[PDB]
Amino acid sequence: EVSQDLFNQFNLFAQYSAAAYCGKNNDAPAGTNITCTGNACPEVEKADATFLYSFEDSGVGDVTGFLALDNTNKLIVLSFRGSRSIENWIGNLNFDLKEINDICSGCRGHDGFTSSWRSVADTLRQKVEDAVREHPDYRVVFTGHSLGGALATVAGADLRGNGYDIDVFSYGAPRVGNRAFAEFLTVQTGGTLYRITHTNDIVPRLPPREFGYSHSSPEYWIKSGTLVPVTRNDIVKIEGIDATGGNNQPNIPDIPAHLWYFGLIGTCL
Amino acid sequence: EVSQDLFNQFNLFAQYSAAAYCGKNNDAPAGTNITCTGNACPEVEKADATFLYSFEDSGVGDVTGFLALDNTNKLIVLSFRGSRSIENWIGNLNFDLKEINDICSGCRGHDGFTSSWRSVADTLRQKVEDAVREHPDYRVVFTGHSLGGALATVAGADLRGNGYDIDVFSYGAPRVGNRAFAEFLTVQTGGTLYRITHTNDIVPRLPPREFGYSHSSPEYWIKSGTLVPVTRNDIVKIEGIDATGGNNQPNIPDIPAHLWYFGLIGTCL
Ligand SMILES: *[C@@H]1O[C@H](CO)[C@@H](O)[C@H](O)[C@H]1NC(C)=O
Ligand SMILES: *[C@@H]1O[C@H](CO)[C@@H](O)[C@H](O)[C@H]1NC(C)=O
Ligand SMILES: O=Cc1ccc([N+](=O)[O-])cc1
Ligand SMILES: O=Cc1ccc([N+](=O)[O-])cc1
Ligand SMILES: CCOC(=O)CC(C)=O
Ligand SMILES: CCOC(=O)CC(C)=O
Repeated sequence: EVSQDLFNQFNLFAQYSAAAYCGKNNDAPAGTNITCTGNACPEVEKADATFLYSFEDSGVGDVTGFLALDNTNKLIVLSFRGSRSIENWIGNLNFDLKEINDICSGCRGHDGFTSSWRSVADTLRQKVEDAVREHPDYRVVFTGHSLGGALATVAGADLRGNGYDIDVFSYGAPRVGNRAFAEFLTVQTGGTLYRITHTNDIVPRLPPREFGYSHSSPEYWIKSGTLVPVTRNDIVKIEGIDATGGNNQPNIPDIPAHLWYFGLIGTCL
Repeated sequence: EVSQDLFNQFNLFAQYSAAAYCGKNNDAPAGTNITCTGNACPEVEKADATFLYSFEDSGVGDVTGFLALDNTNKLIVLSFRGSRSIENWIGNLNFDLKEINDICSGCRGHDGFTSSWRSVADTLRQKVEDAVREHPDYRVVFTGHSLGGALATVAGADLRGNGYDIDVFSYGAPRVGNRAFAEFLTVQTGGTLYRITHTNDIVPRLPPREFGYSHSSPEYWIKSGTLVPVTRNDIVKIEGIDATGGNNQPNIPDIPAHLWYFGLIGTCL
């Protein structure tokens, strides 16, 4: 059981994370309303939310996502889409840890995520600041599903410190880094990382701890099943780096559980 | 507000329609438990439910589906899959009538449906009759979603009046034939047709009716949104051939609403 308010935020950013796949903005100009196909993001449509910047297949990693102003909730939101085909993207996933000391002292992190962010990091950083300046009063939030979780977590760990909190809401994110990097995220200040996982979603179970990866604490763990609605009572905060009895159990994982975070995500009806 | 029990029947049959797509049926051995991926058919899995006869790409409209034995609910259930990819099925939808006076005289139903049915119709009626025999007190139900709903609602009228009732539960069914057809379906005894609709589903609005199609009465019409759970007070009974106030209304149709009948249907997580 989490608090209602936190349960609301988790839903909200789950729907901003879903809008990265199902909003209509392939080339949608800055200022237009954020709407989705398939009722993927109704809490968003109900706010006065608009794009500040849409992006797609950008830089080295072919990153995709958008920047939203939310007047109703007073947020600036950076939402990163996961992979367009999660099953293949799971299958082509290398386990290669890299040196991350530009971010932190002795932090190992996965090579492709660290890589993709840097490629776009400057062009987007510039674009948060501009809005953070324009609406100094609004909470910055980075969020994302799946790959998107990874990206978001890494941009957040990377752009904090500059005098405005960045909160991160991740959904079914993969492990990002080595136990020190984990540690850096568990303890880092300038914001909170909210690491959300569902049941035996598999993506969070990768890469394996037996390739040295760890999970930043803490974990918010959705127990209710696939296709089941979520209530504040089905979420468990699990304390402790690489803890177990959350998602991190030695039962068999599942891919459907990964596309069910407070509703459909990773896909579009 | 439908009754609790009819509601339970709606759900269960929705789930048998969903199992057409998401079951591990392929051609599995008869007597295997029925199970689905993606939490798609839990009420089926809860029941002592086992395949009797599987089929894949059978006859002259690659009809796919299964025949099931459910000792818990006392059912013999024939469930026909709709199209493997629907939007592509909708696009190439041929609007050609044909005559099937061997069902009702002066009746003309969609050539493509009747034609795929007839081609497999024997082999199945045998398989059903077989199963009615070893389980005489079991209720025979035909079910389906979308073009599976078509086949079920046709294999219906054709196989009725041979001693045994045949209920038909259809979910987002297209029109299947001419107004002569509507009445025969609307009045026919020894089995009642529960034609279920959601919001603006597209598949039920085709064919248009200016190709010469009408709709049987009554209509059961789910008024709750896409990705919203259905309660009893979200279902509305709708009467009169081709009446309106349900799916059949003048607004824009949606593909997504077609994929949400009590849960996810027409697609597998
Ligand atoms: C955008 O939404 C605002 C308020 O949230 C609304 O007033 C306006 O009509 C919308 N624009 C369009 C094109 O719907
Ligand atoms: C099939 O289900 C029955 C009861 O519904 C159960 O007793 C049996 O264990 C199941 N078979 C398998 C292989 O799970
Ligand atoms: O976050 C995914 C999601 C799925 C369905 C819905 N919904 O429409 O309720 C919202 C969000
Ligand atoms: O899956 C539960 C269930 C409950 C009632 C019925 N019925 O009464 O038809 C069928 C299934
Ligand atoms: C092969 C999976 O497709 C993609 O990678 C798309 C993406 C990275 O967003
Ligand atoms: C559009 C109908 O869907 C199909 O079954 C096409 C196929 C892969 O054989």
